[PDB]
Amino acid sequence: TFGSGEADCGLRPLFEKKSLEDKTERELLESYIDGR
Amino acid sequence: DFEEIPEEYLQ
Amino acid sequence: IVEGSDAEIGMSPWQVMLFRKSPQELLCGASLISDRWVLTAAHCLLYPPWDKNFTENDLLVRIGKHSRTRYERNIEKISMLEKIYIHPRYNWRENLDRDIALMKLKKPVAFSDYIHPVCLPDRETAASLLQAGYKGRVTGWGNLKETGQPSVLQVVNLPIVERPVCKDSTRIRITDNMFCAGYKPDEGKRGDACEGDSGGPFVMKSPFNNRWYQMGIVSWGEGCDRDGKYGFYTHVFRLKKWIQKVIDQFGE
Ligand code: NA
Repeated sequence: TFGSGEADCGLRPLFEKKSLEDKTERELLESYIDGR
Repeated sequence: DFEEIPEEYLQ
Repeated sequence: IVEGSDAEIGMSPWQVMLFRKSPQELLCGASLISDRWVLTAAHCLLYPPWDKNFTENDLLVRIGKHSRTRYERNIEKISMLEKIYIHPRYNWRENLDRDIALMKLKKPVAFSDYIHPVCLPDRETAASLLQAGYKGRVTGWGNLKETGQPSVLQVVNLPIVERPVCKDSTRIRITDNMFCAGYKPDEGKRGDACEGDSGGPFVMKSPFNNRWYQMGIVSWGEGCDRDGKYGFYTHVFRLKKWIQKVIDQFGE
């Protein structure tokens, strides 16, 4: 809704909430000069 | 091409 | 989406489909930001050059889809709109600057594993992820070629391009409320959004707090996946105060 979303926003049920990754998200993080 | 949707969504 | 692939079930829970009543056809995509608000591109509702001016009574919002043409009984929800808000300075005369509109639903939606909202970016996240070369993802049930419609939601990941390049690719006046993404003819990688994708989300995943933020909206482009051209998106953060203002002025 506003700043930084809603509260539990951005955390997809079938992925972040289960620590599962979708096939191409690695691509993204890798382009922010790598993440983690 | 789209499949019908339940009449209660048009009214 | 051209040169994009099928999405995964529950990959873009915030993707909305704007569906028209008669004729029953897809119009644009949109994102879910709270249980009552959908965010789309103003030219999906008002585009006077083509006498487009839709009103509440003419649209349905289908949340939870994967499939484009199938009523996914027990999985998607279809809401009706209560109010539509177009940016008071949307410019449909010149370059589709401030191409953003907010729709309030009749009743709130219930989230599930297929329906969940996206976050709207904050100055810091905007600052750190909108750099040239960082990739964002776009989704939609739009066309697959410029001139070939998909059964499932497609996904493509595109890089942000440098404003100078965005500007030296077109004859239109690019403003601060726009940004473009796409591979250079040179980078032997394709992809882009296309007709039918307008109004959808361009999102990035913060490497900092593992959340998805919607940075842009599909606004326009000249063709679909043309070499030497890129796609332009509305600059959500840059228009965020507008967002807040109509939300707290008219609801949540
Ligand atoms: Na291109």
